[PDB]
Amino acid sequence: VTVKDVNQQEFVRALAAFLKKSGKLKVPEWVDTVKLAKHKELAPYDENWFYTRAASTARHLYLRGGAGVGSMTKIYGGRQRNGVMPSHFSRGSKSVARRVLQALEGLKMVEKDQDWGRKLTPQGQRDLDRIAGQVAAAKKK
Amino acid sequence: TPCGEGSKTWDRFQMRIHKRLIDLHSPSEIVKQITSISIEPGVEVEVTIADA
Amino acid sequence: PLQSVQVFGRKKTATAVAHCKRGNGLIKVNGRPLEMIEPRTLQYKLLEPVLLLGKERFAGVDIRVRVKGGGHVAQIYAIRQSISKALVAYYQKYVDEASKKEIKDILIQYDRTLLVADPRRCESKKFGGPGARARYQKSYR
Amino acid sequence: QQLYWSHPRKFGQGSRSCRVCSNRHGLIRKYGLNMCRQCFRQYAKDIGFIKLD
Amino acid sequence: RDKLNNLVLFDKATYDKLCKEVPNYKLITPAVVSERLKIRGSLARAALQELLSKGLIKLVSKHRAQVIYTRNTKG
Amino acid sequence: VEQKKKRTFRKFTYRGVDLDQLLDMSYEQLMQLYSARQRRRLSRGLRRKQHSLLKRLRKAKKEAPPMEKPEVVKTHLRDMIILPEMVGSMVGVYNGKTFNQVEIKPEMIGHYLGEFSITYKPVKHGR
Amino acid sequence: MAVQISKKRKFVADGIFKAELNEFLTRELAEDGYSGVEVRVTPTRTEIIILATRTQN
Amino acid sequence: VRRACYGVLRFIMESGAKGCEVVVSGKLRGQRAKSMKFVDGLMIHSGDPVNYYVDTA
Amino acid sequence: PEKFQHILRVLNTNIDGRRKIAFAITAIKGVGRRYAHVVLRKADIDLTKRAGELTEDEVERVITIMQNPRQYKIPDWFLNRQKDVKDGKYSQVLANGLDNKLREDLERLKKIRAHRGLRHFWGLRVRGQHTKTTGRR
Amino acid sequence: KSYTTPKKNKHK
Amino acid sequence: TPDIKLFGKWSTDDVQINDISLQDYIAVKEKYAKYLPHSAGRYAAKRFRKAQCPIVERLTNSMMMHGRNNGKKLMTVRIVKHAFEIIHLLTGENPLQVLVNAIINSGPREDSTRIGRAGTVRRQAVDVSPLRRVNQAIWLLCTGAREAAFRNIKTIAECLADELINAAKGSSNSYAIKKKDELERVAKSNR
RNA sequence: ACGAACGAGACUCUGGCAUGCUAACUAGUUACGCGACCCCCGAGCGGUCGGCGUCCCCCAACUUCUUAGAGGGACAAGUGGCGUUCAGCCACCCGAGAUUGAGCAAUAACAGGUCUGUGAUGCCCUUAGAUGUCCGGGGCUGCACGCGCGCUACACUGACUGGCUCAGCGUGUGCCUACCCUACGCCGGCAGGCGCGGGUAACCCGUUGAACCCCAUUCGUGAUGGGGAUCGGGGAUUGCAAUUAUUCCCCAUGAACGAGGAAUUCCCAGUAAGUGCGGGUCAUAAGCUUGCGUUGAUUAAGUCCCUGCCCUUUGUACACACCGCCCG
Ligand SMILES: [Zn+2]
Repeated sequence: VTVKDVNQQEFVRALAAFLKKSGKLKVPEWVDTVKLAKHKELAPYDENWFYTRAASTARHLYLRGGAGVGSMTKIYGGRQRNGVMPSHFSRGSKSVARRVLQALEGLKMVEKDQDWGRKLTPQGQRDLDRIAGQVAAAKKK
Repeated sequence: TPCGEGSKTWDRFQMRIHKRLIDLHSPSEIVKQITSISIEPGVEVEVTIADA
Repeated sequence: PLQSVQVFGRKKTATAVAHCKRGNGLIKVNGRPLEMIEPRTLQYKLLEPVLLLGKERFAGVDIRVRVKGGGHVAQIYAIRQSISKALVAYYQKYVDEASKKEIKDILIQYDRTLLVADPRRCESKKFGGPGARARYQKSYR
Repeated sequence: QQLYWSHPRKFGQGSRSCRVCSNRHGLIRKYGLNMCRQCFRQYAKDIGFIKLD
Repeated sequence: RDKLNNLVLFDKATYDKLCKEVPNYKLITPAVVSERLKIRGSLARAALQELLSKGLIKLVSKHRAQVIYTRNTKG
Repeated sequence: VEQKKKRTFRKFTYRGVDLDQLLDMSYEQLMQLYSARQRRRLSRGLRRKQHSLLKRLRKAKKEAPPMEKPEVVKTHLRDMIILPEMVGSMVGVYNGKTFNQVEIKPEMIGHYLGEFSITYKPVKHGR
Repeated sequence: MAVQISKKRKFVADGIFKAELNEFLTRELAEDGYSGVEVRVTPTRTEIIILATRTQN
Repeated sequence: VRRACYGVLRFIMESGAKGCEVVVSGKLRGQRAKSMKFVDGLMIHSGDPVNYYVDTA
Repeated sequence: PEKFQHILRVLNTNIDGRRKIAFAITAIKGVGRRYAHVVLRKADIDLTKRAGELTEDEVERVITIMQNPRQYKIPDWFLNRQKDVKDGKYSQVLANGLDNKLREDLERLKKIRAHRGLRHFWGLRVRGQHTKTTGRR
Repeated sequence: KSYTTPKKNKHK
Repeated sequence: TPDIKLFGKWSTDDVQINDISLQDYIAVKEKYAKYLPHSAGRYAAKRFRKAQCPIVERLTNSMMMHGRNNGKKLMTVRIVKHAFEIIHLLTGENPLQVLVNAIINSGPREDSTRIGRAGTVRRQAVDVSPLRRVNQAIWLLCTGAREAAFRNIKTIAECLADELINAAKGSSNSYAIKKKDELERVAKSNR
C-alpha cells in the first residue's frame, strides 16, 4: 500500500523499530542531557528518542523532499511556558536534526536534493513502503 | 491626537496600489508601435524584455 | 469536460476544492486518507454523510480535494461542503433528474448547512477593546 | 580639533531627523520617510495615503 | 496539608486484597482504587497492570483522563 | 575573605591560576579567564580611553615609591576590567557627579568599576 | 530613485516628491493667485503641470 | 475681515456656487478670544463627497 | 514492588520517599529534575521503579555517582560550580558544600562592597527590581 | 547645555 | 434523516418525556442526529430554538464554561462520551434516558423576585418557565461537576457520571439537588 | 403655514448567494500524455488500481480553486396576521432576507488640551560664564506606603517529553547617508562562530511543512514533577561603551499563590474568552499597540426598578443655569 494509509504515528514508531534493530541509525551521544529545542526546557528521558526523531525527519522528507533545519524544527516544535514571560517561538536544536540528516545521508536512504537539502532515494522509499504494508497488515491503533 | 488627548485613539492610513501586467511575444519595436493608448491616463508604463 | 466535477467548498475561510471522478469508487481528502486527517476525537465526524448519502452513490466517485487555510474542523467542513458542491452538479448537469432526486433531497435530509457554509467570519479588531466587541476597562482614581 | 568632534551619529531613534519638524520625541522608518505622524496626517494627501477604511 | 493518607507505596495486605478482590466491578480506574481502598494513583496503575497481566477484565475506555476496566466474571 | 594566612603569601587565584604568576601574565590567558562579559568587552578592545590611563598608571607606580602607594588616577568613566598590574592601587572614579575614591583590593580584580562605584546615591527616607 | 527599489517604495517616493514640492510651490511662488499642480509619470518622461492665476510667475 | 469675506462670497457666487462656509478666528480687540463665521447655501458635512465636491481650503 | 526500603540517608541529608527516584532526588541541594535524570542515566539505575522501594545499594551507588562527576564527566556546564572567583576548577556541588561556597562568595562580596553586595545590605533583588510600590513581598 | 556659571575661557 | 440512529456504542432514539410540563424543551429529534454532537451554537437565533435545541448537543456545547476550556474542545467531548459510557457501565441502562429523568428530578420549580411591598426588599414567587428549569438543572449539574473534579480526585467524566447516577438514582446527592429544595422552599415562604 | 437645506438616509471599504462573464511562460493549474524518473508499495509479489510540493526545454493549454474587474443581491419583495392596510412590523417559499461590521464627517461653545509635532505664533525673556551648540558620567529605572493600567496562575479539563494531524496578516539592499527579507551545510547543546548563495518581490522564503484542540506517557490530591520568581556559577551577542540581569541560554537557586472581602468594566453571536503569529519603536526590542488567526461557551430577545440621552406638561428670587442664588 502507500505509507499514507498506515497510521502516521505507528509508521514512524515501527520505522524506529526497524532502524533500531538494524542498529545503523545514530545511537545517542548523550541520552538525557539533550535540551532538544530549548523551548522544551526539560529533558528527554528514554534513549529511544533519536530513533523516532530521525525517523520522523525521514517521514517529513517523504511528505516533501529537500527540507532543512528551519523548515523541520518548525513542525517538530510546539508550545513552551515562559515563567514570567509570554510565549514566542524560537526553534531550538539545529544539530540534532542536522545529525539526523547526516547519519542518513551517509546511509543513502536520504540523498542530496538539487542545489541544497536532503532528498529521497528509491532505496529509502522502498524500505519505508515495505514497512508500511507490514504495519498496515498487522494490527494498528 | 496632535497633542490634545483624554483617551486612546488610533486612526489608519490605507492606500490603493496595483501592478498590472501584459505579457507579449513580439520584438522590442512592434510593441512600441502598437502601444500608444496607455499614456492617456496616469499609470506608470514600463516596457521591458525581462522584469523591469 | 463531461466526465467529472471539480469545484470548491469551504467553512468561514478554510477552503477545499473537491473533485468527484468517474472510476472504481475511492475517497481521498487532501490527497490523503479519509479518516486520517486525524483529529483523533472527531474520528466519527466525516463518515456520517459518507455512510448516509448512499453507499451506492459512493461506488463510482474518486474524490480528490485540494485544500488550504485556517483551522482543522474548519477544513473538515471545507471538504464536507466541497464534495457535496461537486456531486450536485455531477448529478444535475451531466446526468438526468432521477439521479438528482435522491441526493438533492438527502442534502437537507442531513442538513441544508452544507451547500453554503456560514456567511460568518471573524472581523477586524476594534481598538479600545481586546477583540471585536469588548472594551478596554474604564479605570478611576 | 582635539576637543570638537569625535561622534559619528548612528544610534537610537532620533539619529535621523524628521524632515519637516525634526522634533525628536519618537520617529519611525516604515517607508523611509522618517517623519512624524502629526506631520504625516498633514501631508499624506500629497504622499498618496488617504483614509478609506 | 490535611491529606487522605492514600497509601504511598506498594502494600502487603492491600496487595493481597488488590490481587484477589479488585477486578470484579464494571468500573475500574486507578483513582477509583485510590478512593475505594487506599493507594497512590501510579500504585493503582501498577496493580491494575498486574491484574491485566493475567487478564481478568475487558477494557472499555483508553484515555489519559482515565481508563475503564469492566467485569468478565474473572478475578 | 580572604584570609591568605596573613603576614605572608598573597593568594587571589581566581579561576585556578595564581596571582604571583598572574601579575606578570598575558592577555590570551587573561581573556580566557575573565568571564564572558569581561571577555565580550575585551573582544572589541580597551580603546584609547584606557590607554591614556594605563600610561599614567605605570607612570604613577614608578614615580611613587612602592613603600608608598601610586597616585590617585581619576576616570571620567565607570566601566573597566581591573587588570593584573593595577592590584594594590588607590583610584578615584567619577560617579557622574562626585569623585569617589575606591581602594584596589586584591579581591576585586576581574569585574567592572561601576559596581564598586554606583550612582543611585543612597537615598534618605520618610513616610 | 537612484537605488532601483520596489514598486512600493517607488510609488511612495513619487508621493514623497508630490508632498515635498506642493508646499514648496505654495510658499515660494504665491506672489500671485494660487490654484494647484498636477504630476504624472510616463515612459522616459515625467511631466508636472503648474496651475495658477499668473502664467508669468 | 467681514467686508472682505462678503467679497469672497460675492466673487464665488459670481462664478456660480451652491453653498459655502468661511470661518475666521482671532482677537479683533484685546485679551479675550473671539471668532466669526459666515454660512450660506447647501454645505454637506458628513459622508465622503465633501473633499471632492467642496474644495475645502 | 513491595517496599524494599523507607526513609533514607543520602549525602548526609534526608529526602522524600513521597516522590519517585528522580523526582525525589530533585529534593537534594544542587539537583533538579534535569540533574536527577542525567545522573541516573550516567549511573545506569532504574526509572520505572520508585525510590521508596529503591535499595540503599542503588542509593549509595547514586551518591558516589553525584559526588565526583569528573570521574564520570557529566559535562561541566551541567555542573553548577565553575569558573568562580578564587581557585577555579570544574565540578558539581551538592549537600552543604553549596552553603559553604555560597557563604564564602557572599563574604567576598560583602567585604568588597559591590552593588549586589550592598543591595544585600539593603535587602532587595540585585537587578533590575523596581521597588517603589512594586515587588516587595 | 551650559548649566554651569563657569565656562572657564572661551576667549582666544 | 437516517436509516439507523446509533452512537457506535448504543442507540440514539428511545427518548421520551417524563414530566410533561417540560415537553418540547428537552429535544432529541429536532431534525437530525449525528455520530457525535458538535456545533458553533448555531441555534442561537432566538430563545425558542435554544429552548428546543437538542439535549445532547445542549450539554456537550454547554460543558465548556470555565474560560480556556472551550480552547480544548475535542478532548472535552471525549470526556462527555466517556462519562456517558461510565454511566452505561456502572448503572447499566442507557445513560441518555437516565440523564433525561435526572434533569427532570433535579429541575427547580419557582423563582422569587425583589419587589418591596412598603420598601424593604422582599421576594415573590413566579413559576419557573420549564426551559429555565431544565437549564438550571443541567447548568448547575455542570457547576457541581466542576466543583467536584476541582476539589476532589475524580476526573471530569467520572464526576459527571457519578452526578448523573446519583441525581435521579439518589436523593440529596447533587449540588443541583440541593439548589432545588432551596429554591422551592424559598418560593413557598416568600410567595 | 409654504417653498428651502446641513446634521440622519446619501457619500466608501470590508465579509457573504455568483458552479455564467472577463485571462496572466513572472502566478497557479496541468483535469490530459503514472509519459521520464520511483517503489512493487500492497492483496497480489503479474494486467492495472494507489501514492511523487518529481520533471515536462517550451514557440500545448484554462482560470474549477486563484488574487478580482465589471455584470450583478436585497427593496416588507410576495403572502400568513395587525393598523387606518398610511408609512410598516413578526414569519415562511425564491435564500443572501432587510441592516456583516469598519469608515466617512455638523451649528454655539467649553476657556478641557495643544507654543516641550514646529522657523504655527503676538508680548517679554536667554543673547557669549546660553534656555544656541558638540561631547563625557550620572539622572528620567533609587524605596517604609497608596492606585490604576498590567503579563503568569492558584494546579488532575494540571500537565511532562516525542511524534503528526493546520495561514493570512505585512515589512523585505544604502534612504530625506547607514545598514534591507530569507535559506545550506560545518562545529558548540541552545545560545552562539563559519562562508558560499534566492530576491527591488503572485520571482524568493512559504504549498509561511504556525501552537494551543490532538494522542502515548505518566505520579496521585502530596506548595505536590505545580504556579516557578529570587539569587548563585558560567557561555556567547549587538554597541564607543551594559556596571543597578538591556536581551539570549544552560546547570542550578525553588520562593510569595489554593479562583481573592472594599468599589467597577466588558460583551446577548465566528461575538466573549483561550489565543501562536504579524506589523511601530532599533546598534539592542514587547507582558504595549493594533491586526492575522484559530478551538470556539452559560442564559438572555425584556425592561428604565440602578446609573444615563431625548421628548411634552410644568414652578423657579436661578441668567457662569442646583457644584446656582439663598437664609439666622
Ligand atoms: Zn515631524
